Amino acid sequence: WRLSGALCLQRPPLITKALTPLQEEMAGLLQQIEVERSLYRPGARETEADKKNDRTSLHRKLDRNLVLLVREKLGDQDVWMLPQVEWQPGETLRGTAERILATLSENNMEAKFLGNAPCGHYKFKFLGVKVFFFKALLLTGDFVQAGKKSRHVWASKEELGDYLQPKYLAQVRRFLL
Amino acid sequence: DYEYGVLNIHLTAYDMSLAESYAQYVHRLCNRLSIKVEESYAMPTKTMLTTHERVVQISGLSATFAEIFLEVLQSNLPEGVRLSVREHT
Amino acid sequence: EHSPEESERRALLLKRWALFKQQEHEMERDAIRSMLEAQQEALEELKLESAELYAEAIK
RNA sequence: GUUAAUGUAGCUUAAUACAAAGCAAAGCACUGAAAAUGCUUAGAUGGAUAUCCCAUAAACA
Repeated sequence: WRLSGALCLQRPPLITKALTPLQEEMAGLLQQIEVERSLYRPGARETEADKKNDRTSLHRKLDRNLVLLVREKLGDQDVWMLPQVEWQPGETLRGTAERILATLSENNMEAKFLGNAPCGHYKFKFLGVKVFFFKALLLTGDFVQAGKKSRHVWASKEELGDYLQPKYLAQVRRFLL
Repeated sequence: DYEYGVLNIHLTAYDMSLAESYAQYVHRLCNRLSIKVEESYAMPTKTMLTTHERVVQISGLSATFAEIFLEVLQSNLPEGVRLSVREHT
Repeated sequence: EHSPEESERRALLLKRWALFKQQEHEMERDAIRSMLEAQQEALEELKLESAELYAEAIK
């Protein structure tokens, strides 16, 4: 049996939802009373304005979350996949998960694996093979080599259905937001 | 066998009431999720003006639960409050 | 300082904002349940093919 | 398509009678936290008999 491991990367939404104007003016009012009753170069807000097409770049969106989605090539197959890598039973999922972070993406992204339990598993047959979908949370992401030869795309779920048709790959939404 | 540790969130804001309002608000959001909060400790003034930091104790997280929780927390962040995640001693 | 009319206008929508959050949390809580159930569903899927691999995963 | 799930609101075989109920959950106020307490917020028969059923989602496929 051929073992293939993959990682369902999660990108945090850097920017919070904007408060309503009444909240801002109300914030000003509570700010003023707080003082009375008190007890004892930055990055661009949105870096997508210039690009408009850089799906490869990690910063495809900043207001909302994103999920890495990397075109993958196998010996006998070439399909659009979630970040995937070849792994061995000796390595645990987190160790395989860590390898995906550096092998496929070769970037200084900041990731922590808090939960070893995997979130997704789907089997594709033509030879028996299966895909492991790991889960992790990113505090921040520093993606080097934005314009890679690969077709990696950062989309949480909007493009997941578009690029991943079969239920073995279109059901990744089940554990995604 | 490993489980998410108990991680304190230090809510640092210049204004005490704003931190308290968020501390009450964020904790109430934790109530929606049933997140256990053992204590909410207060740090001393950050003497140099001064700033006020409030701990929101968080115990118990899950792989899917953790990812959504941080996203909700970010959106909840009202204004000029800096979030923080640190493992408890 | 807000006017009394402003407070009344805000009071009406604050109920909607509370309602909007309350509806979201119900969906959010159910969404986590589906995700958690899906995560359990993912746990079962590989167990059939090979339980030994989970031995590393469960750690 | 074969097997099989699964369809009053998070939960309940509460209910089809005189109410679509009870419980869980929710905003704000009250400042150690929690809980309590006051004042407030949103809801279902996705569906039938008097088992199939279409939808949904799985192993077969």
